[PDB]
Amino acid sequence: KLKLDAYHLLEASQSETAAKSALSDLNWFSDLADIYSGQQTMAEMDVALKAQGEQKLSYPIQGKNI
Amino acid sequence: GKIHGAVWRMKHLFATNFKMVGHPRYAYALPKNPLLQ
Repeated sequence: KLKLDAYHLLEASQSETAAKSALSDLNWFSDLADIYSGQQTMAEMDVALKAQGEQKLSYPIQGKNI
Repeated sequence: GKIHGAVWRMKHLFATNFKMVGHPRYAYALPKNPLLQ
């Protein structure tokens, strides 16, 4: 096992298409993107629950408010 | 004596290579490198 690890590192050094890291196939960038977008949206729509209390409004209307 | 000479050369030419974990004719049976892609 030790010899094979040495040989793998050596042949990776000798080859040009060698991986820039020994951290095999990464497949957890999608989940990161999804949770990032999810937290962003959840904040964006936990804002406008607070920023739209909207007690009442005052619209100027011809004939009545003027 | 022939066998002695053969092993005496095998030592010097195989034991410090880092490239010969076994014989090259049987490298198909080895596991695959995770770093190559």
